[PDB]
Amino acid sequence: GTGYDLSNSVFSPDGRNFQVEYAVKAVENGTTSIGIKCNDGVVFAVEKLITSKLLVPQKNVKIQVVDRHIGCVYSGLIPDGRHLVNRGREEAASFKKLYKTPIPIPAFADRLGQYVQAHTLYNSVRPFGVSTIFGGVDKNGAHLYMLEPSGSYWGYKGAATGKGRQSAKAELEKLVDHHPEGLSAREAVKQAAKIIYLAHEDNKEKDFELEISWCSLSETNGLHKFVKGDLLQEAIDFAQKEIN
Amino acid sequence: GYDRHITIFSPEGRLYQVEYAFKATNQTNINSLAVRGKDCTVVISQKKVPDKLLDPTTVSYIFCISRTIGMVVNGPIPDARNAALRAKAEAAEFRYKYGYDMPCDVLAKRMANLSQIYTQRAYMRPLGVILTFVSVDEELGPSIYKTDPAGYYVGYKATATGPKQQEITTNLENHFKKSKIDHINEESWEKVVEFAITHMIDALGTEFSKNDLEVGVATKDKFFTLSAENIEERLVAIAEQD
Amino acid sequence: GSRRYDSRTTIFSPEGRLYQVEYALESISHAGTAIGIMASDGIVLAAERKVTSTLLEQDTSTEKLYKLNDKIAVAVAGLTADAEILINTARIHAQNYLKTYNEDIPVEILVRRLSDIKQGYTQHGGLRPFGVSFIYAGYDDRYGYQLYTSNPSGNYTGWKAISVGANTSAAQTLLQMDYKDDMKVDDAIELALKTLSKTTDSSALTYDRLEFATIRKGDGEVYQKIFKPQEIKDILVKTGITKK
Amino acid sequence: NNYDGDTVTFSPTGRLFQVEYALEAIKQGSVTVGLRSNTHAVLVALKRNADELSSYQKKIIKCDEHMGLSLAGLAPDARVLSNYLRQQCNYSSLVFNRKLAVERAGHLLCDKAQKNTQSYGGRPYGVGLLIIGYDKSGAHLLEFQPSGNVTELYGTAIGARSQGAKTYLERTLDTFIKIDGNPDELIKAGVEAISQSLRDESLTVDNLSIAIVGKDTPFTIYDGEAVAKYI
Amino acid sequence: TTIVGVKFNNGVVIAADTRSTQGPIVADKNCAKLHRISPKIWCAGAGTAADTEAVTQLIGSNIELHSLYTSREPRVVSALQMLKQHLFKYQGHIGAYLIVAGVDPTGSHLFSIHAHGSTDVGYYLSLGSGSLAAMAVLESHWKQDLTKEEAIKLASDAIQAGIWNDLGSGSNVDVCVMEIGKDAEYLRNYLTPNVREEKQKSYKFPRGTTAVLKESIVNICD
Amino acid sequence: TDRYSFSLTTFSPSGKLGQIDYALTAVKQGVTSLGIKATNGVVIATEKKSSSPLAMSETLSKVSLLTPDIGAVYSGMGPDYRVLVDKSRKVAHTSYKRIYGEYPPTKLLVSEVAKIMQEATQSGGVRPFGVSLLIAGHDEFNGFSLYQVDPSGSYFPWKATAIGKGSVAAKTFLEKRWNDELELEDAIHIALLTLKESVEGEFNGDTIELAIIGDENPDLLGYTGIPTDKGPRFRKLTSQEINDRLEA
Amino acid sequence: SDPSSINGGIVVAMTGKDCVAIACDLRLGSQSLGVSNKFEKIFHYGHVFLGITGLATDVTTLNEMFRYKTNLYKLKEERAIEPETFTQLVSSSLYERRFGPYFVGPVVAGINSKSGKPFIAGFDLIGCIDEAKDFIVSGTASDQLFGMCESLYEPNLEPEDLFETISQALLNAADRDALSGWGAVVYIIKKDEVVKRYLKMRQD
Amino acid sequence: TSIMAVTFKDGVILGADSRTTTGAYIANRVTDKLTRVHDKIWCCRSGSAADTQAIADIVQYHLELYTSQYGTPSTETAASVFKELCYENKDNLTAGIIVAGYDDKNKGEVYTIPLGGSVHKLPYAIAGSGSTFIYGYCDKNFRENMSKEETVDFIKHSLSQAIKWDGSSGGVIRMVVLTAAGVERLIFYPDEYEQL
Ligand SMILES: CCCNC(=O)[C@@H]1NC(=O)[C@@H](CC(N)=O)NC(=O)[C@@H](NC(=O)C(=O)[C@@H](C)CC)Cc2ccc(O)c(c2)-c2cccc3c2NC(=O)[C@@]3(O)[C@H]1O
Ligand SMILES: CCCNC(=O)[C@@H]1NC(=O)[C@@H](CC(N)=O)NC(=O)[C@@H](NC(=O)C(=O)[C@@H](C)CC)Cc2ccc(O)c(c2)-c2cccc3c2NC(=O)[C@@]3(O)[C@H]1O
Ligand SMILES: [Mg+2]
Ligand SMILES: [Mg+2]
Ligand SMILES: [Mg+2]
Repeated sequence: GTGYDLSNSVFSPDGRNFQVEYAVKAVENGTTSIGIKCNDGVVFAVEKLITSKLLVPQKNVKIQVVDRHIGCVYSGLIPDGRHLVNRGREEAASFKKLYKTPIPIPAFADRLGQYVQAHTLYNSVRPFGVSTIFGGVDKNGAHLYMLEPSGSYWGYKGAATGKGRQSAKAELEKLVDHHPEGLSAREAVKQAAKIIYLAHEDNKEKDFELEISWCSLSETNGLHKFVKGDLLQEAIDFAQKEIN
Repeated sequence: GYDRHITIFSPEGRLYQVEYAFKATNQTNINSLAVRGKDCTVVISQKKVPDKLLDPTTVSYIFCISRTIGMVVNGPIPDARNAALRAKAEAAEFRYKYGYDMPCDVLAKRMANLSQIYTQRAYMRPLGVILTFVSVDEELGPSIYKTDPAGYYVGYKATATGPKQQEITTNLENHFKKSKIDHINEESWEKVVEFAITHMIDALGTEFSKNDLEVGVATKDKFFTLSAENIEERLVAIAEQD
Repeated sequence: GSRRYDSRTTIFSPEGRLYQVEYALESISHAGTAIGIMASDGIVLAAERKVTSTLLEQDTSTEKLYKLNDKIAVAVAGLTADAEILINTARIHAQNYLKTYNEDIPVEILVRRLSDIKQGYTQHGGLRPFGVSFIYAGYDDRYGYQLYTSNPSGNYTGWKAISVGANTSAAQTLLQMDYKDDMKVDDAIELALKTLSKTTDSSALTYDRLEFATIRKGDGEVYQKIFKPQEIKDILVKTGITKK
Repeated sequence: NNYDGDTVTFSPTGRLFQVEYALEAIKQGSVTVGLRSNTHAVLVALKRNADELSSYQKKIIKCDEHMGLSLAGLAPDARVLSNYLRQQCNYSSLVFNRKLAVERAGHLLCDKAQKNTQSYGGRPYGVGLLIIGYDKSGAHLLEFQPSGNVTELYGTAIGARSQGAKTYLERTLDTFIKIDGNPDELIKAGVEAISQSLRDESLTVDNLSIAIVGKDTPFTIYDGEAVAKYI
Repeated sequence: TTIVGVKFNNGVVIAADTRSTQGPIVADKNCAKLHRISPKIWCAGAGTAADTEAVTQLIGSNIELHSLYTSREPRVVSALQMLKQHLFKYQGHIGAYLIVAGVDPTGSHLFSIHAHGSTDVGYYLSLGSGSLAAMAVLESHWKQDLTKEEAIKLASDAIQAGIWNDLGSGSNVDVCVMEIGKDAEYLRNYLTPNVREEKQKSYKFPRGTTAVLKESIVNICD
Repeated sequence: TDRYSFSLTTFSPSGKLGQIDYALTAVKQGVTSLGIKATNGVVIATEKKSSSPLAMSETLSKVSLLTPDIGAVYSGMGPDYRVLVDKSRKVAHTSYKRIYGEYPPTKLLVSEVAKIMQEATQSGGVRPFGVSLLIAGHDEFNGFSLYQVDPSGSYFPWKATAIGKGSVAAKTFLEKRWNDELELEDAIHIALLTLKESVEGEFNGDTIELAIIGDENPDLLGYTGIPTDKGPRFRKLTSQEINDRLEA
Repeated sequence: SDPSSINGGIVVAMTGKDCVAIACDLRLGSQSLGVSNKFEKIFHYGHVFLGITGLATDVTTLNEMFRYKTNLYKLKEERAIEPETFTQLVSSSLYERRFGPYFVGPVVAGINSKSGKPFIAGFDLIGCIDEAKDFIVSGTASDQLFGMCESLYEPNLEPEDLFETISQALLNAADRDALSGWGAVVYIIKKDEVVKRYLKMRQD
Repeated sequence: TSIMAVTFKDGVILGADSRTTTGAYIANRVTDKLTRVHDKIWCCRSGSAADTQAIADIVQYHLELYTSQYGTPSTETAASVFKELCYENKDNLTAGIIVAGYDDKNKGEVYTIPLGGSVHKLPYAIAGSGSTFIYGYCDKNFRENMSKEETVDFIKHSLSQAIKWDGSSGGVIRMVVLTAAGVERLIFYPDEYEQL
C-alpha cells in the first residue's frame, strides 16, 4: 500500500515510523552542535548563524541549563528543544523534591528519552524536531548523552549533530583515538571551539557566532557555566589559528 | 484501505500493524538466546557498538527489572526502554500490593496483556519489541518467558530471537534432542554461560571478542549482568576446551 | 490526527437520509421474519429462526422473543447482541417506572424510550446504530392490547398486524389480505403461522425453526405464554401445516 | 501538498507547512519596524485601512508600563498573545514586585507559540510581533515568529515589503545604535526606515503609528496628530 | 468475642466462640466467626460482625481472582497485605479485628490485623473481648514445638476461658486446623459445652387460643 | 490523548459489519476446538499446537476455568481469549458472586461475556475480539449447558458443536454420532475421535487439551468441614488420563 | 427520637415442621402519636417473604428496591429467587450503604422450592446475617419478642400450633411496648400454601 | 516505645524495645520495631503502629523502584522519602521515625523525623515515650566513633533505663547492626539488661 508516512504512530511495512525520520530530516537541516566528555566533566558547543548584523552578539543564547549541573544544546527546531528543556527541568525538580539529591545524569537522560519516545506513540502529537546533546557531572563522574527524535539516546565520549555533523564526528573520532587518557576541561573547550570552526564549512554561507559552555568538577566545581570573556576569546583564537 | 494503518482487521482477518511491529523487532540486527541450567538461567545477546564515539558501557539491551527478574529485548531501544520502565514499575507495585516478589511468568502475562491492549485499541500503537523474561522463580525454578507485539506469551525450555533466530532455535533443538533433558546439566552458572556462548557461536558461524556479547545470569534471589572481563574469562575457558 | 479514520456515522446524505440507518435496515432485511398480530382478545408473536442446525439446543434457546416485563414482550429482527443490550435497558426502565409510580409502565412509554435511545445513536456520539428492529406486544389499562414497531432510525409506529426482517413486502401483503378487525387470538395464530409458512425461505415450516408467543387473558389478568418446542409442534399440527 | 492538512505532520523534507502558511499570513500583513538605541526603543507601524470610509487598524499594543509590541498579520492572534504577555508581566509584578525582563517575555511567547505546532487540533498563530522594552539591562527589541523562534536585534521589520526597511537598518546600524538620550532622532530614524517599504503610498497622520519606551520614558503610543511632527 | 490462633510444628490452628450479641442481648447463639479466605487460608474476626464478614469476603474474592491470574496457590502474606491496606484506608472505621492463618507454598503463617491497619506476627495470638482471658491461658501453657493435638487443645482451652469468663463470648467452640501437607479441616462446633437443659413445661397452646379477625389465602405463583 | 471516540465497525451498504466478518474469518483460520454435552457432564477439547519443541506447551492453557462449575475453550486469536478469560473471571465475581454469594449460572456468565464482546463491536476506537468461545458449565437449576459465543456478541446453546478450521467436518461427525443418552465417557471418546481428524501432526495427551464439567470432586476442594460445599465440577484431564483413553 | 424508634413496630419469624411463619404488628406512629393502623411490614417476592422494622420511609424504600431487584432477577434467571439467595441479596444491598445505612431490621422467611426446607434469617442495619434455626425477632420490642420466643418456642411445630405460638409471642411482646401493636398479621407458609390471618389485639 | 540509632566507627546500630500497647494492655510483647526499607537502610518506628507500618511499606516500595531505576539509594534519600510522606500528611499521621543507613561512602548516617515531618541529621538519635527518661543519660555517655561493643553497650544501657521507667516500653531489646560486613541482628532478654 501507500500513505504510511502520513500519521505519527503508524508502522511502515519495512517496520519504520516515517514521521520520526522526517523529524530527523528537520534536525539535519539545523546548525552544528557538539559535546565533548573530558576526564572530569563535559563541554558543549554550538554554531549560531548570523542571519543579519542586526542580531545583537552574545544575546540569543542557545545553550540551556537544567537544575544547576546539566547542560543541554540541540540542533533542529529550536522551540521543540526549548519545550524538551522545560520538561527536563520539571523532571529534575520532581526528582530533587522527592529524593533530595540532584538528578543523576543517566536518570535525566532516561526521563528525556521516555518523554520523546512517548511522543512517537500517538497520531495526535508530532515528534520532536531536535537532536539534543546534554550531560553533566554527578556522584559517579562525568556523563555525556545524545538523544534522537525517535527517543533513542546513548552515552558518548563525543557527540555531534546538525548540518556539520560529519566533519565534527571525524574530528571527535580523531580526538578519541589520540587521547585515551582523556582531555582536560580547558583543552576540551579549545577543541570544541576548533570543531565548531571546522564543521562550519558545511554551513559556510553565513557568518557564525561560537557558543561554549562546560560542567567540570575542578574548573566549575561541578556546576554548569558558560565560557565567557578571556577563556572564550582564547578558545576562539586557538580555533582560528588551527584552521589556518 | 486504512486497515493497514490502525489495529483493525483486514479482510483476511489480519492485523498488519502487529506484523510490521514484529518486523521492526529485527531492526537492531541483534540475536539473543536464553537457556536454563540446573539452578540458573542464562541469556546471551549480541553487542554491536559501531560508532567509536559511543560510550560502550551504555549500549545494552539487557535490563534488571527487579532483584530477581531480568529482561532482554529484541527491538529498537526506545520501545525497549519503554517496556523496561513499565515492567519495573509493574514489579514494584506487585510487590507493594501482594507482599511477595512478582514471578517471571506473571510479569510476562502482564506485559503481554498490555501488548494485547495495544493490539485491540486504535490510539495505542504496538511496541516493536520482543521481551524475554528470565529468573529463578521460587516456585517454578529456572524460567524463561517471552512476549511479542501480538500479546502472545509462553514459557520455554530454551529460546532464541533475532534475524538468525531460526538457526539458533534449530541448534538448541538438536542439542536437547540429543541430551533428552530440558535444561543444561551444570551446577555452575559459568559453564551454562559457556554452553550458551558456544552454541550461539556455532549457530551464527562467527567468533566473538569480549565486546561482542551481553550476558545476563539469574540465580535464586539475584539477577545480574556480566562485565567485559567476566565475558573474557568465559571466552578463554571456551577457547581452552576441545 | 485520527479524523481520517472517522466513518462519520451520524451524517446526512445529499438526499436527506442517514447512511448508517439505511445500511442497518438493509442488514435487518436479511434477518428471520417476525410477525405480530393483535386480536380483540389477545396478541400473537411469531418469529422464524435462521439456519438452525440439528445439534442446536432449542429448549434453552432464545433468539427472537424476549420478555420485557410480565405484560410486555418483544420480537427481535437483526443483531441478537444489540437486541439484548436494548432489552436490558428496557427492562431497567420498566422497573424504574414501577418503582417510581407503583404502577406497571404503559407500553408506549417504554417503546418511546427505546426509540429515543435509537434516535440518540443516530444524531450524536459518532457510533454505529443498533442493527435491530423490534415488535412490541403489550397490554396496559389505558389502550388495552398494543402492537408497536421500532427500527434503527428511532421511529416507532402502532399496528394491528406487522412484520419485520426478511420478506416484509410479501408478508405485509398477505397480512393485509387476510386480516379482519374482529378476529380472535386463535385466528391470529393461524394467520401468523400461514404467513410464515408462505414467506419462509426454507423448504417447510417445521417447529424447530419457530419461536411463538401469545399475550392473552388466560380473571381480570393478562398472561404471557412463550411456547415451548412441543407446544409449537402441537399448534403446527393443529393448523394443518405439519402432520402428526 | 499531502502534508499540509495539519500542524502535526512533518513533510518528507522535514517541514511544517501550516507554520509556513502562517508565516505567509504574516508576510501579507502591513509593514512595521522596530529599532532601539542604548537608551530608547521605538516602534513605527504602517496602518492599513479597509477603504476610504474605514479606520486604520491598530498595530501597536501596550503590555506593561515598560513593554509593548507591534503586530503584523492576524489581529485576533496578536490580541491573544498580547493579553498573555500582559498577564505574565502582571504576574511578575504582583508576585515578585518585579518588572518582567524582556528576554523572559520572549521566551514565554516562544513557548506559548510552540505548543500550538506539536499537538493535533488548533493551528499556529497567524501573526508576527515586534516587542520593545526597557528593563534592568537596558533597551531591548525582539522579533517573534509563530514558528516559536524569537530573536533580539538592534532593529528589524516585518510585513509586506519589509526587506527595504530591514536593509536600511542593516546600513544605518552604526548611526542609530548610538542615538542615546534623544528620542525624536530615534523616531526620525524609525520613520526613515519604514519609508523604504513604501510603494505608491506616503505616510499620513491616519496611517502612521509610533511607539517609544526607554529610560525615564514609559511605553507610550503616538497616533494621529501626534505623529504629524514626524511627517 | 474470643478468637485465638496457635502455630504448631507442622501448621497452624485457629479457634473462636459462637456468641453474637446486640449489646447485652445474645443475637445469635451459633455464629460462625471462622471465615474462609481461600481453601487453605482462614481468618477469625471480631468487632463489627458485618465488617469482618465483608472484608474477609472481599479480600477472598480478590485473592481467588489473583490466584487464577498467577496460576499459584494464594499466600497468607498477600491476604495480609490486602486486608491491612483496606483497613488502613478506612482509618479504623471498618471495625474488623482479624487473626489470619494459613499454609501456602512458603510454609505456615499466623498474623493479626488491627482495625486501623497495623499487623502483628507471633506464634500465639488472641483478639476480642475475651482475648485477655484466652491470652491468660496461652501465656500459661504455650511452648515451642507443639504437636497438632497439643495446639488444638491449647486453642480450645483459650476459647473456653473466653467463653466462661467473658460476657461477650460463649456457647460453642469452632476450630480450623491447617497442616502443611493436608487439606484444611474445619471443625464446626468442635465443642458444645452449653447445651440448654430441658424446660420444665411445654407451652404449646390449645388451638383456638388466639383470637382471629379475618383470614385469607395469598397467591405466590407466577 | 485518545481521539478515537467513533465506531471502528460500521454498516456497509450491503448491511454487513465488516470487522465482525473479518473477526469470524480469523476464528475460522484458528485451530479447531469443540464441545459435547452428555447426560452427566460436558466435554470441551482443542489442539495444543506449539511453535517450537523448546516451547513448553503445558504452561499455556487453552482450556481455562472460569468458575468451579464453568470452563471455557476458544478458537482464534490467543491473546484476545486470555484477556477475555481474565475479564470473565472478574465479572463472575463483581456482577454476581459479590451480590448473591453464589457463582453465576452458565447462561448468565455467557451473557456477560457476550455483552463485553458486543461492546467491542460498537464502542469507540476498538476492534471486535478475534475469537469464538465454547463455554461449558453446570448450575443447580439449569443443569449442564454448552454455549457458543461469537465475535458479534451472539451466543447459542449447543448439544454438541465445533469451531475453527475443521469445524464443518467435525460438526458433521458430531451430528452423525450424537444422541441424547450419552454418558460422560461416551462424549469424551467421541470428542477424542472428532479431534483425531483435525490434527495433522502428533495426537497424544501432550498435544491436545481436554476438560470436563462432570461430577463434584471433593478432593480438588482443598478443605473439609462444610457438608454443603462440594468440589468443583470443572476438571482438566491429565496427559496420563488422555493417553489411557487413547488406547481404545 | 432516634430513627429506629420514631415509627415503631415489630416483626418475628419462626420455623416448624415443613413450614415457616412470619408475623408483624400494624402500627405506624410519630413518637407518641399513632398515625396509621394499616401499616403492614411484611411483603413477598415470589415465595420469599420479607418483614422490615424501623424507619418507615426506609421500610417502603427497601420494599420497592427489593421488588425491583427480584423482578430483574426473575427476568434474567427465568426462575423465582430462593430464600438463601434473597438473604444474600439483602445483606449485600444493606452493606452497600455501610456508612449511611437504612435504619431497618429486615427478616427473611420462606420455603426453598427445591429442597422444601424452611428458612429464616435476620439482619442488622448494615447487613450482618443471622440465619437462626428457631426464630428471628426485630423491632422496638425486640427484647420482649426475644423473651417470648426463647420461652414459648419448641421445634417441629405443626402449622396450626406454630400459628398459636408465634401469635402469642407477637401479642404479649407488643403489649409491653408503647410503640408496637395496633393490630397484627401472621403468615403461615407451607411449600404449596400460604395463609394470612389478622389478629385481634388491644388497641392502646 | 523506646527507639534509638547510633553511629560508630564501623557503621550504625539501631535499637528498640518490643512492647506494643493498646491502652494499658500490652497487645504484643515481641514487637519488631526495627523495619527494613533497603538492604542497609532501616528505620525505628514509634507512634501509631498502623501509621508507621504503612509509611515503612510505602517507603520500601519507593526505594525498590528507585533501586530498579537508578541503583542503591543513599540514606539521605530514604530519609527524604520518609520526610515527604510525614510532612505532606502531618494532619493525619502520628509517626516518629529514625532512619539509619550504611554505605561505603558515608559510613553510616542517622536521620530523625519527629511529628510534623521535619528531618534532622544527627550522630545519634533517640525517640519514643521512653526516650525522655534517657535524654540526660545519653548526652552524658555518647562519644563519636565508638566501637561495635561500645555502641551495643551504650544502646543496651540506654534502652534498659528507658524500659525500666516507661511502661509503654519493655519486652526484649532488638538491635540491627549495619556495617560494611553486612547486617547483624541482636536480641537481649530481660534477665540480661535489667541487672545493668
Ligand atoms: C465476629 C464479631 C461478632 N460481633 C458481635 O457479635 C457483636 N455485635 C455486632 O457486631 C453485630 C450484632 C448484630 N447481630 O447486630 N452488629 C451490631 O451490633 C450492629 N448494631 C446495631 O444494629 C445497632 O447499633 C442498632 C442499635 C441500630 C443503631 C452494627 C454495629 C454498629 C455499631 C457498632 O459500634 C458495632 C456494631 C460494634 C462494634 C464493635 C463491636 C461490637 C459492635 N456491636 C456489638 O455488639 C459488638 O460488641 C460485636 O462484638
Ligand atoms: C511501633 C509503635 C507501637 N505503638 C504502640 O504499641 C502503641 N499503640 C498503637 O500504636 C496501636 C495499638 C494497637 N495495636 O491497638 N494502635 C492504636 O492504638 C490505634 N488506635 C486505636 O486503636 C484507637 O484509637 C482506639 C483506642 C479507638 C477506640 C492506631 C492509632 C491511632 C492514633 C494514634 O494517635 C495512635 C495510634 C498512637 C500514636 C502515638 C502513640 C500511640 C498510639 N497508639 C497507642 O496506643 C500508642 O501509645 C502506641 O505507642
Ligand atoms: Mg493485566
Ligand atoms: Mg403498645
Ligand atoms: Mg396508647
